Amino acid sequence: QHKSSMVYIPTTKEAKRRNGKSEGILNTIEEVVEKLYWTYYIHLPFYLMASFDSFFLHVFFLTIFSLSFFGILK
Amino acid sequence: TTEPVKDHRRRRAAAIISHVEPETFEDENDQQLLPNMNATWVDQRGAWIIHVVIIILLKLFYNLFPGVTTEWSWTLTNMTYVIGSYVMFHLIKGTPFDFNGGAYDNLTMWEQIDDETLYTPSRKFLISVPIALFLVSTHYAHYDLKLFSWNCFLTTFGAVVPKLPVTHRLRISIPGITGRAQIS
Amino acid sequence: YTRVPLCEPEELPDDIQKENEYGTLDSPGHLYQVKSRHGKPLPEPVVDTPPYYISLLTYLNYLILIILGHVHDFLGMTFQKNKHLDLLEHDGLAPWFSNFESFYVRRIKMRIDDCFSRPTTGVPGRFIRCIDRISHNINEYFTYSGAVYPCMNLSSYNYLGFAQSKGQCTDAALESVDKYSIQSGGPRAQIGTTDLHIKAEKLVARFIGKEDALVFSMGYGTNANLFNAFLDKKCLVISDELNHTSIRTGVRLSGAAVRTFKHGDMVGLEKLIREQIVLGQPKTNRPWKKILICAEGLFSMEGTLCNLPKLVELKKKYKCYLFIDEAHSIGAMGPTGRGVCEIFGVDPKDVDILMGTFTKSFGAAGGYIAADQWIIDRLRLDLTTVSYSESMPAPVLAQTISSLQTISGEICPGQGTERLQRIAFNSRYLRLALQRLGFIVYGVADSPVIPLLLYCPSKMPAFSRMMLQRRIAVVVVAYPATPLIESRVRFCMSASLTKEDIDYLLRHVSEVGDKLNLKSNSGKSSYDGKRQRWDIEEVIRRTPEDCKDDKYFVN
Amino acid sequence: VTTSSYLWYYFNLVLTQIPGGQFIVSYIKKSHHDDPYRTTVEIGLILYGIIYYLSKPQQKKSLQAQKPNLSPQEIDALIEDWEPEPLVDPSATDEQSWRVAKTPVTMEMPIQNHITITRNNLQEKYTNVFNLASNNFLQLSATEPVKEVVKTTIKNYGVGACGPAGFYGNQDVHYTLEYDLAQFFGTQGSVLYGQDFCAAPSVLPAFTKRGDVIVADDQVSLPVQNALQLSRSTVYYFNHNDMNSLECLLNELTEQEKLEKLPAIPRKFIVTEGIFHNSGDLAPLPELTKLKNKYKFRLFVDETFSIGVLGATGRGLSEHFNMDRATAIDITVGSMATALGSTGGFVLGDSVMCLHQRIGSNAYCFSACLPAYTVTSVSKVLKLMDSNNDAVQTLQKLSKSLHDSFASDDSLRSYVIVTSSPVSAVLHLQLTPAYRSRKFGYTCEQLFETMSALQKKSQTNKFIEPYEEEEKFLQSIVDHALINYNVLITRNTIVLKQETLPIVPSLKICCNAAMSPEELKNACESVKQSILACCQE
Ligand SMILES: C[C@@H]1CC[C@@]2(OC1)O[C@H]1C[C@H]3[C@@H]4CC=C5C[C@@H](OCCC(CO[C@H]6O[C@H](CO)[C@@H](O[C@H]7O[C@H](CO)[C@@H](O)[C@H](O)[C@H]7O)[C@H](O)[C@H]6O)CO[C@H]6O[C@H](CO)[C@@H](O[C@H]7O[C@H](CO)[C@@H](O)[C@H](O)[C@H]7O)[C@H](O)[C@H]6O)CC[C@]5(C)[C@H]4CC[C@]3(C)[C@H]1[C@@H]2C
Ligand SMILES: CCCCCCCCCCCCCCCCCCCCCCCCCC(=O)N[C@@H](CO)[C@H](O)[C@H](O)CCCCCCCCCCCCCC
Ligand SMILES: CC(C)[C@@H](C)/C=C/[C@@H](C)[C@H]1CC[C@H]2C3=CC=C4C[C@@H](O)CC[C@]4(C)[C@H]3CC[C@]12C
Ligand SMILES: CC(C)[C@@H](C)/C=C/[C@@H](C)[C@H]1CC[C@H]2C3=CC=C4C[C@@H](O)CC[C@]4(C)[C@H]3CC[C@]12C
Ligand SMILES: CC(C)[C@@H](C)/C=C\[C@@H](C)[C@H]1CC[C@H]2C3=CC=C4C[C@@H](O)CC[C@]4(C)[C@H]3CC[C@]12C
Ligand SMILES: *Cc1c(COP(=O)(O)O)cnc(C)c1O
Repeated sequence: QHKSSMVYIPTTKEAKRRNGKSEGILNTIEEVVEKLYWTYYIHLPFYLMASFDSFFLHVFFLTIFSLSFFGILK
Repeated sequence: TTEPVKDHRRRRAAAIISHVEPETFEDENDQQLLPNMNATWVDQRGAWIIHVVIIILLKLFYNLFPGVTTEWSWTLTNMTYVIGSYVMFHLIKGTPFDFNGGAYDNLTMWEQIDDETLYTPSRKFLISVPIALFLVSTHYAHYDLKLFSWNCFLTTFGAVVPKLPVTHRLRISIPGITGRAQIS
Repeated sequence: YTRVPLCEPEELPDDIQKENEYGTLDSPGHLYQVKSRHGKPLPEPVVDTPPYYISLLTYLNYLILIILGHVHDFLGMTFQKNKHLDLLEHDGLAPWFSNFESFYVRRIKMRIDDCFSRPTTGVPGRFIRCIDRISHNINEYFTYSGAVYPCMNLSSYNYLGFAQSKGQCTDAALESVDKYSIQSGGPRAQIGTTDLHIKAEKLVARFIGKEDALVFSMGYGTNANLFNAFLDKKCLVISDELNHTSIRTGVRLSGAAVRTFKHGDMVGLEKLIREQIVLGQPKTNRPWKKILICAEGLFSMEGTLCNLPKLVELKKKYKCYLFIDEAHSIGAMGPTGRGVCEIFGVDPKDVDILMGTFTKSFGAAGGYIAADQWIIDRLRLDLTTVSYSESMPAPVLAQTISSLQTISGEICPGQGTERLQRIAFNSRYLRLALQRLGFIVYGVADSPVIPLLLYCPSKMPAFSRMMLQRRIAVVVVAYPATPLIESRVRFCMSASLTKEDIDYLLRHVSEVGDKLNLKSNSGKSSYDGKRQRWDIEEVIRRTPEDCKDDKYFVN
Repeated sequence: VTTSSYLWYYFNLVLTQIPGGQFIVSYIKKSHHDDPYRTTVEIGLILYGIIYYLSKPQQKKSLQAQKPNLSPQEIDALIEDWEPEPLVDPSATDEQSWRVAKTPVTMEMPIQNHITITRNNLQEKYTNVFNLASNNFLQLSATEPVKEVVKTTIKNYGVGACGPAGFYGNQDVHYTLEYDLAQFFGTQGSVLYGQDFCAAPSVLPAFTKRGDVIVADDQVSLPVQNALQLSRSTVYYFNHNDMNSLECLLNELTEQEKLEKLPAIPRKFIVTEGIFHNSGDLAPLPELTKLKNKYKFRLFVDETFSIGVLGATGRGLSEHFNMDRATAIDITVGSMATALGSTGGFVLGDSVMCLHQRIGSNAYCFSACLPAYTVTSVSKVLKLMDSNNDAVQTLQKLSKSLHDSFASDDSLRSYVIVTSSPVSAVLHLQLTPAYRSRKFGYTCEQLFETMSALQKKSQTNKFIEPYEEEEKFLQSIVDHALINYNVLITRNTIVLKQETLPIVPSLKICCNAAMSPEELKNACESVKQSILACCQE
């Protein structure tokens, strides 16, 4: 009652702990940057579009934020 | 000549102004059998504020340009919304997905909202928004005679006159501009 | 090499392949017994909502996709028209279909098409084996390379775990291929009826509780060809707005007047009936010939029950007939697996016509109808499928005999009870844990179908892709079948999965949800009235012993 | 003109219904008084924003006439006095009880050439009878290699799939059959369906809608009729195998459409079939192909009884006439239980139609997949049939001798006629229009007009006395044949109240490829004697 034929992919935490990662100066940015690299991406409809259209949409969001922000100072 | 055992023949128009004929017993069952999905989302949650949000974003985006004066920024956002509303509500006839038998294939989305019932809350909201937008624009920014005249003649013949109960199920055919409409 | 490869069968000893298909129980403390709901009304369901901005974002995304979608086709078909010869007229013949009628499948479903249909080889047990493909162009054609990797499944319909390749059921089927053959004689009305068909008809009748039964060969065939036998242009049919397609095809063919009512409202129905009786027939104002009420035993999309105690009372004050469909509840619900008529305590003679199928639980394709005596006699001659269609084969029937007996407790002593408590326990355990972690789930606190809601459109394909790598299979739905705001993923439990697999499932779904920001709960879901966000270890340690109690479940 | 007159009542009656109208209009006046143009434009738009908001819901005009002048006392009286009808009428349930008490049941043996039957709830028992009612014509599913493929598939794949065609259900063995059928019949692809009876009603509505035109045969089977009813499109009819009528009908439709000046041309179809289910004669293909090419029509052929009986090998009607299926026929609907030897059904066509069918067909999207052993067994039979073609030659030889024996006779010329074709494997017999009159006194036209009027009036009871007498007489001939001699034959079983097209009771004899010439010759003589003995007296 303890044998099967499936291989278990280890959980995301487990892989790091085995390889020996327990540090934390620029170590608390790799993960914090990745967290910011999902909030912006997911909520916009980026998966359903095409490459050419997504290229224009990414450029559009960059320029709109830039013009809004630099005009704030000036 | 000979006539068929079962006849479902679409009929064109023979006059400039014509009305979609009332449906028969079989058409009534087809429409009533399945609840529609084009007109259901109007009553759902968060389907009223989204019009206020779109107006605000369009005003801010158009105001972002440096050389645009406040008069022409209001006229632009009034142009974009009135044109956009008219295209979505009163232009595309039928249904996008597959409805049984194509019974909903001669009426627009506005007359498809809430089972042709009139004077419902949703119709009260959608007819009260453009009137407020036109009033605030013309009071907030001073206009001359030419611009005030033009924007009025877009607002009226584009967002209010079609939605009136009188113009319901009415099709206008001009021998050159639009083809012979489908009356049945 | 551009085709789907024909996979070879893996080779192993006997014990190993008896654990791939049906896992054994861990401890005797993982069993729960259902109790009846006699004498208690059904409370109104409670629903949860996410914050405003999520709904606002969903509207913005669909508006953007729709605007972009129409623009692509107009520029294409009008200007570059030599790569779209399959959507334009060619030398006097109209095209097979039009652009508008197919604007959704081509333009909003094509990119997510890799998830929807998957080739598989092997028996669908608690581990399902899948072939591997690599996507080319943008899902235009697929290339297959010849490997197999097992995956845990939550999609296949084996509620009681009869889908086995080595056991009593498969022994009985193999013996039949010797005595009978795999060929059907023809229409049941002239030749092709054997004693095996008669025995199953009697066994189905005793099991469910009515007086007599009939047996067909397709669930779609059973319902589609049934309604025209006793309805005409002078009848009225009142049906719910969330019923299955097989029922609807029978009615539109019949031609009776159809009126529908909002789902879950037991008042608006009464206003509809009092109105329709007085008005009468159209254009003539004459009384209706008969009024029929259709409903469903359990709705798959929502996972909520039908208030049978109310419907039985209403069909008695106004003299209306009643029709009930129990496909997802015949063999796996109730205290002893008989259906909605048992869990609510209503007497079986109140309902007029019953229906069901064999695929979902007992493990074979077919269907049955049960009614009173004189009702069956007239329907046996007025029906068209009996005299024109084909008949069902023997091995499908032989298993259905050797499964309706195990659950009933005749051929096997203690396996039916040991297969109706496990599925009850698993559904109790998964539903409480997901509610405690912070997700939003629908249901009636016992339905095996557990839908989880995802609102943003891009979040659905990402969730599905991410977990096949994590080695788990799921299924999703979209706008053409569900409201614009609400999209969901659907879980199907089984009697084979154990406590450990649920733990293994819970860990992976916890991490995925945290990454995608999926836990958006409120105080209405819990019972105390305050939001909750618990740690994973506390959930796994406490939930298994608290899922048996009832007071913790909201509905 | 005097149009300004009515507008005055409106805007005065509007302001008096409004709780305050004099003040608000006065306030708007004084604030924007510079130019009248402005004050006009805003006094209007806001007010109809007010009046429309203050109005009340109004319902559309429906067919049912409203009764708003009824007090609650009446509505309680009307609802109480209502009296419904029974669910199914038990008035005449005993009259048709003989057709269900005569159904033979086989006891613990496969349906083969020699079986054992009992009738009427174990009351009577007959043993070692000669079967002539089976619907299988080749008997290749009973061989050893087919059985071994079945057992292995059962062990390794279980009994049945547990998922719809959409996701988990389609599997590797399924796709193998689709590739195999397409290669064998020379088509680009194919699609499998759960049941043959639900094939035509599920594919025809997919490609047909309102505004189309369909030209169908004078008499077709029931499933074709159901497909036409669900299509929701104009449907014409032309005489049974009359090319002049088909040409005249197609010429008229084309000329009318050209004169109409319509922007987009609609979809047109031609619906017929191969070996007819009720008549059992053959349809001419070359005329249909030449007519569809000149007049721009699509062709739809529903062959079920000719898949494995026609042609030098068994590829269907296309092989028999020496043509190709890629260009002759657009849509083909077939079945597997009649000849191949297992349940199911398939559709043949090019790639575009199959792709649209995977998503737009109700019976495929919303139903489960076929079991594994059915698919593997058929694939084995296809491989055996392609390897050798001896069974088809023998079946063709017996069918020709059977029809020749009953149609070259002379003493049955005044009682029965043969309405079949020499290539058909089933022989149908009816009664001459003169003999039927002498004992029952009615014709086909009188039956069709009576039933059509009965259906239109929507009466609750449908019962025809002379039609029942003919059915009882035919069943008497079948019973006599079986009691004295060990021969079992069947009669064409129909449900009259579901038919729209004219039809008459008949009697049919089947055949297959595992009999012998000596046995079939003696069965022919015994049936001949049975028909005479009952009729002559
Ligand atoms: C700032 C700059 C500038 C401005 C700008 O941005 C950039 O602004 C940008 C914003 C853009 C608009 C955004 C959104 C729309 C609405 C859309 O709505 C489609 C509505 C679809 C459904 O509608 C029909 O629905 C039914 C089915 O057809 C009809 O009735 C049935 O009745 C019975 C039902 O059973 C049966 O009899 C039949 O089924 C039938 O009769 C009903 O009458 C009719 O309404 C139709 O769409 C198709 O219509 C054509 C025909 O199918 C397509 O093919 C033809 O298109 C051209 C035609 O001349 C030529 O190329 C060729 O002839 C040929 O290819 C065409 O490709 C395509 O549009 C049409 C395009 C438009 C205006 C865009 C244009 C481009 C912009 C102006 C951009 C622009 C660039
Ligand atoms: C002189 C000329 C000057 C040119 C100036 C240029 C002006 C640009 C005008 C752009 C107009 C674009 C309008 C596109 C609308 C086309 C929609 C056709 C789709 C047909 C589908 C029929 C049924 C599906 C309906 C449905 O389910 N809809 C829903 C989605 O599922 C529905 O989409 C969502 O709930 C959101 C509703 C938001 C409502 C806000 C409308 C405000 C106006 C927006 C215009 C934007 C203009 C951008 C430049
Ligand atoms: C430049 C365009 C936008 C102008 C000319 C459009 C005006 C249209 C919409 C107006 C002008 C006259 C109006 C009109 C004329 C006559 C009648 C007949 C009457 O029994 C009901 C109202 C009805 C049907 C209305 C409908 C709307 C019409 C046709
Ligand atoms: C900006 C445009 C759209 C404005 C001016 C036009 C509106 C139309 C619809 C209005 C203006 C005058 C109205 C009008 C004039 C006169 C009459 C005759 C009266 O016995 C009944 C109402 C009736 C028939 C209405 C119908 C609707 C009309 C024609
Ligand atoms: C008055 C001018 C400035 C116009 C442009 C302003 C507002 C419009 C929308 C208003 C003003 C008067 C209104 C009006 C006048 C008279 C009638 C006839 C009545 O039987 C139905 C309503 C109807 C058809 C409405 C329709 C909407 C109208 C025409
Ligand atoms: C599953 C479904 C069917 C499908 O019947 P099958 O025999 O599985 O093809 C019929 N009825 C209901 C209610 C269903 O959910």
